[PDB]
Amino acid sequence: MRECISIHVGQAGVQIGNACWELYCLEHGIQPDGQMPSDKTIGGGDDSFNTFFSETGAGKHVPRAVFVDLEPTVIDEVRTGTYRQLFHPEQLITGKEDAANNYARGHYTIGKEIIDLVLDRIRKLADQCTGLQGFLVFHSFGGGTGSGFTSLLMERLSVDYGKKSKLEFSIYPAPQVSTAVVEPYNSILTTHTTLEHSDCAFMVDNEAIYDICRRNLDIERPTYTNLNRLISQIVSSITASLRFDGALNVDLTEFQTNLVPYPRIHFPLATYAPVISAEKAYHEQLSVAEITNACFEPANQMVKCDPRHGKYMACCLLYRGDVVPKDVNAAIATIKTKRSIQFVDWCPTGFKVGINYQPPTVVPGGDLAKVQRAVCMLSNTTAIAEAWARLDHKFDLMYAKRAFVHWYVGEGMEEGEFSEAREDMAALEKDYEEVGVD
Amino acid sequence: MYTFVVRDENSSVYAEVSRLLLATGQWKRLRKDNPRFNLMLGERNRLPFGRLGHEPGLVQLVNYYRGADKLCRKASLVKLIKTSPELSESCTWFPESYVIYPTTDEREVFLAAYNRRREGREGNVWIAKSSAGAKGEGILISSEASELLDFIDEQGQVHVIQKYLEKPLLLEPGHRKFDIRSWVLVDHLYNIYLYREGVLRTSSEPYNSANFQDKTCHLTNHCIQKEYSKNYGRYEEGNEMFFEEFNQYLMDALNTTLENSILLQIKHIIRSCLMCIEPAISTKHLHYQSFQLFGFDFMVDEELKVWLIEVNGAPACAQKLYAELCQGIVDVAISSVFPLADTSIFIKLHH
Amino acid sequence: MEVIELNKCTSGQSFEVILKPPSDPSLEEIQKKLEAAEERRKYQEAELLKHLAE
Amino acid sequence: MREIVHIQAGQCGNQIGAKFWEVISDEHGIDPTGSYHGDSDLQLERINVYYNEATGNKYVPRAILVDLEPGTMDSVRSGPFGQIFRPDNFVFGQSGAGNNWAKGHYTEGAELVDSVLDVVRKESESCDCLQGFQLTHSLGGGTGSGMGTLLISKIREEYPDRIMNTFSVMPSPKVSDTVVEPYNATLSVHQLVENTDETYCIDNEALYDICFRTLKLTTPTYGDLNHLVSATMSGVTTCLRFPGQLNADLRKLAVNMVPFPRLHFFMPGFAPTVPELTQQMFDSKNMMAACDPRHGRYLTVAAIFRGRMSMKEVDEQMLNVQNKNSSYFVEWIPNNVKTAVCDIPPRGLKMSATFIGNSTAIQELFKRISEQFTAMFRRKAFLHWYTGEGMDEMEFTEAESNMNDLVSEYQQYQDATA
Ligand SMILES: COc1cc(OC)c(Cl)c(-n2c(-c3ccccc3)cc(=O)c(C)c2-c2ccc(F)cc2)c1
Ligand SMILES: Nc1nc2c(ncn2[C@@H]2O[C@H](COP(=O)(O)OP(=O)(O)OP(=O)(O)O)[C@@H](O)[C@H]2O)c(=O)[nH]1
Ligand SMILES: Nc1ncnc2c1ncn2[C@@H]1O[C@H](COP(=O)(O)OP(=O)(O)CP(=O)(O)O)[C@@H](O)[C@H]1O
Ligand SMILES: Nc1nc2c(ncn2[C@@H]2O[C@H](COP(=O)(O)OP(=O)(O)O)[C@@H](O)[C@H]2O)c(=O)[nH]1
Ligand SMILES: [Ca+2]
Ligand SMILES: [Ca+2]
Ligand SMILES: [Ca+2]
Ligand SMILES: [Ca+2]
Ligand SMILES: [Mg+2]
Ligand SMILES: [Mg+2]
Repeated sequence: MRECISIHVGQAGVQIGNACWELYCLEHGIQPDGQMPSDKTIGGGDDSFNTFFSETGAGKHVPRAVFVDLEPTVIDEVRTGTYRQLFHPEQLITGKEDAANNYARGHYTIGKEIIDLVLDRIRKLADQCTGLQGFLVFHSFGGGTGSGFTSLLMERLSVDYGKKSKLEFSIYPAPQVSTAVVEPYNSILTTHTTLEHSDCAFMVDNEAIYDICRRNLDIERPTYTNLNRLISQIVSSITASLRFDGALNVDLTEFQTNLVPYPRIHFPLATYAPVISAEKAYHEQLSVAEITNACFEPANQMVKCDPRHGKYMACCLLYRGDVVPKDVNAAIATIKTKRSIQFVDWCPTGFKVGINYQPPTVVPGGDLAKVQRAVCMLSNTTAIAEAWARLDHKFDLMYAKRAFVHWYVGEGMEEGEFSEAREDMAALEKDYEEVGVD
Repeated sequence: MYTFVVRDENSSVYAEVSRLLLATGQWKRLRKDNPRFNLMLGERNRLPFGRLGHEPGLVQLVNYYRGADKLCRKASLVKLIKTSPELSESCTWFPESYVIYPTTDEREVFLAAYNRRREGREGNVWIAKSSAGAKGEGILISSEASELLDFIDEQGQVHVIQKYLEKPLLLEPGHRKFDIRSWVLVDHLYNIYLYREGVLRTSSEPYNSANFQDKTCHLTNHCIQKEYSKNYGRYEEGNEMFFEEFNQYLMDALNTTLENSILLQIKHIIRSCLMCIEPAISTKHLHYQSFQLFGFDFMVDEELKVWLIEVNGAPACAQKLYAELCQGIVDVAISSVFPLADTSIFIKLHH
Repeated sequence: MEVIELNKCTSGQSFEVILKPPSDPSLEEIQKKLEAAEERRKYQEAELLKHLAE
Repeated sequence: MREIVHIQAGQCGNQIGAKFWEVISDEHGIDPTGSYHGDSDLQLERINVYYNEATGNKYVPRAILVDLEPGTMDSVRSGPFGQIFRPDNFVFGQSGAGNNWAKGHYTEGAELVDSVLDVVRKESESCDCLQGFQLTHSLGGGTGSGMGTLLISKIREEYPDRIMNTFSVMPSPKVSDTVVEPYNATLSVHQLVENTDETYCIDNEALYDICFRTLKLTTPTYGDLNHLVSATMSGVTTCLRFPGQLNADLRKLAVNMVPFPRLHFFMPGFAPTVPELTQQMFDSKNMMAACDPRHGRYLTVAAIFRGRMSMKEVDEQMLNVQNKNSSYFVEWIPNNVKTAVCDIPPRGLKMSATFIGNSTAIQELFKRISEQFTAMFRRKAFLHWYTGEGMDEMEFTEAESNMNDLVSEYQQYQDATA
C-alpha cells in the first residue's frame, strides 16, 4: 500500500476538497468523528482505502490532506463544519491578508512568507508514509492564492519530493461566477510556471458545471455548493481507483502512462453521466449504452469543446455500479459507428475500461439523484486546446494596453514574465495543433 | 434588437446580407472584435470557432460549418469520397481522381490506370488542379502523363489529377462546353435547401478536342471567358444561361426536361455529400449553431449523366440573383434563429 | 475487437478494448528569483519614500 | 479582522461622514450609545471592519474627525449619533482655513496634522490586520481640500502598502459658493492622482437636481443631499461590511476597478421590480457626478444589489444592459462588469442597487475645472492669497499640467480599439 497526499489551495481548492472528503467518507462509511465501524484493523492497516486515510490508535481515520489559504474565512468553516472532528489542526493553515486576485502577490510577496511553513506541515504527513506515491493538488486558475501560491508550491514539491508524481485539479475561470477581471492573467501565468511540474492536470471549466446544473438539475442560479457537489462526483470517480481494489489506475504513475504520451499535453478532458435531478421522483433508468454514449456529447463535458475536430491520444472509461464488460463492448462497438472518433496515427484506437461495483454515492439533501450505474470518461483529446485559445485571446486584449499590469509589477514581478508566459501558451497551442490537425 | 459582426469584407454575398439586416431596423452592426454578438459573418480562413458559444445570455450563430473544408477543397474532397463507405471508392458521379503531392500520395496509382487504358487505347485526357491556383491558371490538360507529372513537381502545393470528361454535352448553336452551378443553404437544423435557380457558366468558343494548348474552349470560369475571348457575350448575357432557357433547349433539342435528365441527379449528389459529413459538423447539440452557403459545380456529359467537379464553401452568386438568394438566407438561416417583429424560394432535400 | 488484460477482483473489473492498431530549477534558483522580486519591491518603495521626503 | 480607518476633514467631510455613520450604525443594529440591539447576526460577522469593540460589548466607530474650525465639530457631537464617537478622536483647530488650500496644506493644517496622525497611529495599532483608509472631504474648501490631501500624503509615508479611498465632493458645473474653488480643486486633484487608489466623485448640483426633480423635495438642503450621499456610501461599502467574496476588501475592489493607476475616479449611482432597478442605476439621472456616461466609455463597473430578489432575474438583467449598449463598454477588457448581491436591504427600501463606474467621461469634469483654473491663473487672479502663505507659482503650473495629462490619458483609452 502506497499513500497519496491531497493539497487544497485557495478558496476554491479548499471548498472543493471539503466536498470531496465528505463524499469519500460516505463511500467508505467513515463517520464525522473519524470512526469507521467496518475497519477491522484498529490503529493500522494497508487496505486500499488507507491510501487516502491515516489511522490513530483510538480508531479515528484522518484524511491525508493539507488545507492552505492566505485568509481564514474559508478554512475556519472547516474547523467548525460537520467534519471539523475529522481533521487535526496541523493540517489547516491560514494567513491574514489574501493575494487580492493577484498572481504575483500570492507567488512572490505572500508566497515567500508562508511557503516554508507549508512544506513543514506537508513533511509531517510524508514522515507518516511508508511509500508515498505523490500529491493531488486542488486549486483555481483565477484566484490570487490558487494561481500564485500553487505554482510556487509545485516548484518546491518538485525539489523536496523530486521523483514523486503530482496531479492538479484546476478550476478554469468562468465569467458567470468569476470574482476578478484579471483571471485570464492569473491563468496564463500559473499554467506557464506549473506546466513542467504537473504530470497530469484535470481542468474544470465552471461554465460547463454551471450550465449542467442549470440544464440537468433545474437550478435557477447555481452556487458554489451546487458546483462543488457535482465536482466532487467527478473527482471521486477519478480517485476511486486509488481508494478501492482494482487493476486500472491504482498508482498515480498510471494516470500519466495511460493518459499522457506527450509531457506537455497532460490536460485530459473529463466527461460524466448521468446527471439526474433528485426532485424527479423517478426516471427511466438509463442503459450502459445510453450513459456511455452521453460521454461523447459536449453538453456533458467539463470543458465545452468539440472533440470531433481534434484527435484522441488515449481514452479511459470509469464505471460505477451495475455494469458488466459485455455491455461495455456492445456500447463501444455501436458508438464507434455513429460517432466521429479519430485517434492519432501513432496510438492504437482503444479504450481502457474500469468497473467498480459500488454504485455512485450522493450526499443526503443534495441535488443529485441516486443512480445504479454511472460513468466518467477521461480522454486526452486536442480539442481541449480550445480552452487555451479562449483564455489566450482574453489575455491578449488586456495586455495590448498593459491593463492592470501595474498591480503585478508593484509586487515585484516583471513585465517580461507576462510575455514569457504568453509565449509558452502560444507554443502549447501550436503543440496541440501539430498533434490533432492535418 | 439583435447584433452581428462582419469579418469577411470581401464576401459579396454577405455584404448584401449585411445591407439587408440593417434595413430591417432590428439588427445593429458591431465592430470586428466585439464579442457580444448574435451573428458572426466570419472570415474565410482560421475562423475562431473555439471562442463561439461562450458568451452568457447570447445565442450565437455563425455562417460557416467547422469541418466543411474536408468537402470544399480538392485534395480533401478526393480523400473524403474514396475513404467513406457512404460515397465509396466505387463512386459513379465523381470522376476518377487521384491526390498527388509535389517533390499519403497516389502518384503510383494514377499511372497504373493511365497505362491500363492506353493498353486498351481508351482516351487518356487528364487534368491537374489545386486550390492554390486561380484566375484561370494553375491548371493543365494533357493526354500524356509525363507532361502532367513533370508539371506538378514544377509546383510546391498539393494537386489532384482527374480524368477529363472528353465527351461533354455541347450547347447548340456554338458547339460549346459548359458547367452548372447550384447554390445550397444548410441551416442550423441541418436542413438542406437547394436554390430553385441555378446558372450555366458557358464557354463562348467551340469545343476543340484536338488542341489542349488552347484554354478558353475548355475552362468555363466566368473569369477566363470574360478575359481571353471576344465572342464572350454573343449567345447569352455574360455567358450566363439560366434554367428557364436551358429547360426550353432540352425540350426543343432533346425531348426532355431539366428536372428529369439533370436536376434529379444534382439533388442526389448534394444529399449524399452533405449527409455523409453531418455527424462531423452538425451543431444541433452544441453551444453555438452553424449555417453555411455552398456552391456546387457540375458537368454534364453527352449521355446526360451528371458529374461533380468541386464545391465552394465561400462562393459568389450571379448578379441577377443576389437580391432573391441573399434575402432567402435571412429568412431561412438567420431569422429562423432570431425572429423578427409581428411561397418559398428553396427546395428542401429530405433524408 | 480484442479484449486483453482482463483483471477481475471482488470490488470490480478492469480490461482494455482495442478496436484498431496504430500505423527543473534548483532550490537556489528559486530563492534567488524570489529575492530579486523582493529587491524590486524595495527599490520602488525607496523611490516612493524618497519622493515623499522631497 | 480586516479593519478600515475612517477620516473626515472639513465642514463638508464631517457633515457627510456623520450621516454615513448614522446609516450604517442602523444597518448593523448599533444605537447612539454604542450598544447592539439588532435582529440578525450577519450584522456582526464583519462589524469589526468599521467598528472597534470596547469593554462592555459597546461598539465605537473607528472614526477620526478633523477640521481647522471648531464649529462643525460641535455640531457633530450634538447630532443624533454624536455620542458614539471616541471623544479623543476629535482633533480640531481654532483658526479655520478661509477657503485657502495653502492654509490647510502648509500653515494652519501643518500645525494640526501631527495631532491627527497620533490618533491615526493609535487606531491602526489596534487592528489585527489593517486594510486601508477612507476619507470624506470636499475639494473646494481649504481644510478638507488642503489639509485632507496633506493627511493623505502623510499617511502614505507611514502606511505605504495600505489602500487609500476617498469620497470627494467636486466643484459643480454651474453652482458654486466660493470664488477660488478652481484653485483649491485643481491643487487637490493633483494630490489625489498620485496618492489615492480609489476616489468617488460627487458633485452637489447632480444631487440637488435629484432631490428637486426626482424625490420631489421642493426646498432641498445640504441635509437632504447628505442623506443621498450616506445612502450611496452605504451601498458602495456593503460588500465590505457584510459577508461576501466579490470586492470583499479594498484591495480586491481596486484590483478589479483600476486598470491604470491614475484613472481611479469613479462615478457613483443609486436606485431607486428587478428590471426597473437595473435600468435606473445605469441612467445619467441617477449619477452623483455631473458627467454623462454616454459621453465616454466604461473601463470597469461594479454593481451591488441589496435585499431579497431572484439572482436569476438580476444576472439576466445585468447581461441585457451590457449586450444592449455594447458601444459604451471597452472591448479590450472582457467581462468588466461585476455584480454582487447582499440579502440585507437598506432601511425604508426592500431592494436597492448601487453603481460604481470608471468611465472616461469623467474627463469632462477635469476639463471644466482646468478651463476655470486657467482663466484665473493667466491673470494671476486671487493668487496673492496663496503665495502669501509661502507657495510658488510653479506649484500651480505643475498641478495644471498633471490634470491636463490626466484628461489626455482618459481620452487615449476612450478611443482605443481592439
Ligand atoms: C455649492 O455652492 C452653493 C451655492 C448656492 O447658491 C448659489 C447654494 Cl444655496 C448652495 N447651497 C447651500 C448654501 C451654501 C453656502 C451658503 C448658503 C447656502 C445650502 C444648501 O442646503 C444647498 C442644498 C445648497 C445647494 C447645493 C447645490 C445646488 F445645486 C443648489 C443648492 C451651494
Ligand atoms: N467551482 C468552484 N469555483 C470557485 C470556488 N471558489 C472560487 N472559485 C473560482 O475561483 C476563482 C476565484 O479564485 P478564488 O479561489 O476564490 O480565490 P483564492 O484562490 O482564494 O485567491 P485569493 O482571493 O487571492 O486569496 C473564480 O474564477 C471562481 O469562479 C468554489 O468553491 N467552487
Ligand atoms: N474532370 C473534368 N472534366 C472536364 N472538365 C473539367 C474537369 N475538371 C475541371 N474541368 C473544367 O475546368 C474548369 C475549372 O475547374 P475548377 O472548377 O476546379 O476551377 P475553380 O475551382 O477555380 C471554379 P471556382 O472559381 O468557382 O472555385 C471548369 O469550368 C470545368 O469545366
Ligand atoms: N454635501 C455637502 N457639501 C458641502 C457642505 N458644506 C460645504 N460643502 C461643499 O464644500 C464646499 C465648501 O467647502 P467647505 O466644506 O466649507 O470646506 P472646508 O473649509 O474644508 O470646511 C462647497 O463648494 C460645497 O459644495 C455640506 O454640508 N454638505
Ligand atoms: Ca485499517
Ligand atoms: Ca517533474
Ligand atoms: Ca499658529
Ligand atoms: Ca509628535
Ligand atoms: Mg480568497
Ligand atoms: Mg476553388
